Amino acid sequence: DKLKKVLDKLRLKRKDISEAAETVNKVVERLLRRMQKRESEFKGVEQLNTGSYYEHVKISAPNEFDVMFKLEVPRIELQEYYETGAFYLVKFKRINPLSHFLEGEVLSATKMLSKFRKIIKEEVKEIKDIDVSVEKEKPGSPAVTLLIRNPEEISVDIILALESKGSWPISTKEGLPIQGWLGTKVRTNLRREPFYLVPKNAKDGNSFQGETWRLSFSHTEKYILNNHGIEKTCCESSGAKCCRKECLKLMKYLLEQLKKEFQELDAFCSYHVKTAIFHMWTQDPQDSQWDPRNLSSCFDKLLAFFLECLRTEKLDHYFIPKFNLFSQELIDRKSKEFLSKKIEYERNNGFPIFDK
Amino acid sequence: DKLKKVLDKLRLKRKDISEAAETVNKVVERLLRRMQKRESEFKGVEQLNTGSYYEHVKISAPNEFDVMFKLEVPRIELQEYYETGAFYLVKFPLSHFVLSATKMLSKFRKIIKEEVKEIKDIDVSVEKEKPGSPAVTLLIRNPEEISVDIILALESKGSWPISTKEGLPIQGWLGTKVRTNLRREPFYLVPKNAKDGNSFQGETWRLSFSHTEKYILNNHGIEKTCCESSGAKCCRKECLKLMKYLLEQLKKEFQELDAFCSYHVKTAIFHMWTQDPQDSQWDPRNLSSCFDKLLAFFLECLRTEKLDHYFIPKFNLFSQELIDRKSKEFLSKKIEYERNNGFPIFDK
DNA sequence: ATCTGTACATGTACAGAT
DNA sequence: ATCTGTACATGTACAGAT
DNA sequence: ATCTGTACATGTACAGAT
DNA sequence: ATCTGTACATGTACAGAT
Ligand SMILES: Nc1ncnc2c1ncn2[C@@H]1O[C@H](COP(=O)(O)OP(=O)(O)OP(=O)(O)O)[C@@H](O)[C@H]1O
Ligand SMILES: Nc1ncnc2c1ncn2[C@@H]1O[C@H](COP(=O)(O)OP(=O)(O)OP(=O)(O)O)[C@@H](O)[C@H]1O
Ligand SMILES: [Mn+2]
Ligand SMILES: [Mn+2]
Ligand SMILES: [Mn+2]
Ligand SMILES: [Mn+2]
Ligand SMILES: [Zn+2]
Ligand SMILES: [Zn+2]
Repeated sequence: DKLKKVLDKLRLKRKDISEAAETVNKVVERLLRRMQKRESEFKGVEQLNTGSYYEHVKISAPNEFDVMFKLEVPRIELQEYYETGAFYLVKFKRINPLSHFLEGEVLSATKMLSKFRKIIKEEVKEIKDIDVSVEKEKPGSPAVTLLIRNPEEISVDIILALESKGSWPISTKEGLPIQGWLGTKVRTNLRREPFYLVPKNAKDGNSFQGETWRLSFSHTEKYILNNHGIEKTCCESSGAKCCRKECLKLMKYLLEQLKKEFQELDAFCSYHVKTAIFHMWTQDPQDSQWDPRNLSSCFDKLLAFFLECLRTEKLDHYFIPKFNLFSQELIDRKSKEFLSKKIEYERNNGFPIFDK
Repeated sequence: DKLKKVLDKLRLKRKDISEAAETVNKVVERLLRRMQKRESEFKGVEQLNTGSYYEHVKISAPNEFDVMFKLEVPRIELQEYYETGAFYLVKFPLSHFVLSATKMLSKFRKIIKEEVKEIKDIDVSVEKEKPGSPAVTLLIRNPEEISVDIILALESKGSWPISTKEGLPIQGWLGTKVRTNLRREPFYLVPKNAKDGNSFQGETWRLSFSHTEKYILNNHGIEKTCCESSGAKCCRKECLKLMKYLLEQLKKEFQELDAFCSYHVKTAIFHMWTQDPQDSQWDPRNLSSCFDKLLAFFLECLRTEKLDHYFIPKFNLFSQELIDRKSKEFLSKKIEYERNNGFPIFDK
């Protein structure tokens, strides 16, 4: 009940969806068209809509959209970066529009993102009917973020991605453990889909900085979010409703509200909660462990699980098991203890941050 | 217990499967080769394996195989023939054939018979034509008898015909998403060439959904993991095997049952699977109850003379027009007898 | 004349609105 | 409950190119 | 336009364990 | 008797090479 009313506050309004999507699609369509001009290295690039808005778990307002501009790259050869499992160098053994980004067979990610960025910036400059500008580059982002003032503020991340149709890198062999939940045929079919590489684009001063790419499974996450049940009819017009997505929304909202107040939580991001709930859905595969009538305890058990991840410094990437998103290397112990105490506080005082 | 030991004798043998498949594959591949590489009206025909063997519900022996040679055709007007639902005339390479099914099947048939004449490493002949069958049937012996149906099919990529709009009622079982996607696949047309002497029979085709039925057979649970290595086994397929066996044994013994076929059993269990969607209603521990409710369902179909095509709901496979009342009363008696006496026919 | 990248045309699951 | 906008998968038309 | 290579589904067969 | 784990077998989707 208390959580039904939060979900009501979190629910997007069709009026807002409608106006936000009309502008967002106008801009994206025009950027996609510019990428296909004859002399553009990005000709043939294709659009893939991803992220919470297209998974139907975007909360509060429709003000942040994510879209991949993906470019098929055949004859690709990968070299894992330092056994990290998620980061790779991308080699061409064959010698191509991607000429100008090569560095002796090694494909520079920052060179290709820069040219991509400049093209977008020019196309945005020629837009005169909507108030849209290109956000200052953020280190660690693979995105070119548009800031739209459809009066209200809207963010669109244009994510540059390489598309490889070969089999997935062996670092994922043990990843995606959906056999007991969505099953082996789903897993086999999912792993026949392409995998994606986006720029790491850190400026950490480490070797190979501007040539490191990072695996992306947004496409696979979108499928899972929209086909999330062990029963084929879960949340369908002739099936039973589950509360899997509602739990994701509540958890997203807890992290959003806290991050809004506390800059101690800057290392945390919504993908951490998304990852945590993929493990909980794997742990509790049956749709009856996500009955809408048990939203309270379903939310509670996800918090307990997240808390255990924080305290034990262990949140395995769902697709790359050997990659710990909560290792010391990425997030301070003190950053994790701070969030634990804040989560424990909300959990045991009626979630006062939901009332803000 | 009794039903387990029957399923054990119905189970195909891994060696028998290997020897028959490599010979069937030899013949089918050579036939397929001739239809395009040699420039004929069917250049571009593609192979689709169908039916009980490829659905893994073949019983007793790997002695019968069904293959579609499907051919893509665009802008084919589907005029439904006098509300039958399943039968259509086809209008607008294939210049030499209204697209007459009889004229196109006969050339198809002629090509296969020439190729079979040129096969010298396998004992294989072409069965004499059966009016009413869309198949070119091959008889192989190595030395075991194997029969292969080569089914000519037209492939259309448009919306399914309107007579199917209420068909395939899987929404509460496999769901709306599975259904929407299945109906995005092509649909197929195969020859009807009866000798009933009725009106437009020569130029008619019949809808085929063997591709959809294969998917269902192999994606038959309400849970995505049913019958997978990390899910629970159900007994849906074993019930189909048991009802197929009961009919096959009854048909061998009674000529009165010549108008029944295994596709009747297949259709009835599709309705049962829809009536009883939950995998737990097909637990292996309830094999007996499950088989019995299928029997009772099949008997109610006979009693009401009503067995709708799973994809074409206005097409009654049990209409008087197709099976006499007495044939259905006869079958009701034989099934009721086997049922009420522990199935003596299963022990022979 | 035919070919074909682009974009319209069709259908419906999802979920907000009433 | 029904009505209804967006997203998206796949079929098809055709201005402009060959 | 054709065909092999790959991965893992669907099966059968059976020893050891329960 | 069933369950489990390994071996053995064929069928099928599709990437990539020719
Ligand atoms: N650190 C990351 N590692 C891997 N994939 C990520 C990461 N951050 C984001 N992604 C991918 O990019 C998508 C979009 O990122 P974003 O941060 O917008 O979150 P979201 O899932 O869309 O949710 P929200 O924007 O509502 O907070 C994610 O859904 C995920 O697929
Ligand atoms: N009357 C029919 N109407 C529609 N489709 C049919 C009909 N008869 C057969 N088929 C299709 O053709 C396939 C081959 O039919 P066939 O008679 O060989 O039986 P089967 O299902 O393969 O089983 P079995 O041969 O083991 O008895 C069927 O599985 C079905 O898809
Ligand atoms: Mn987002
Ligand atoms: Mn984003
Ligand atoms: Mn058959
Ligand atoms: Mn047959
Ligand atoms: Zn659900
Ligand atoms: Zn099953």
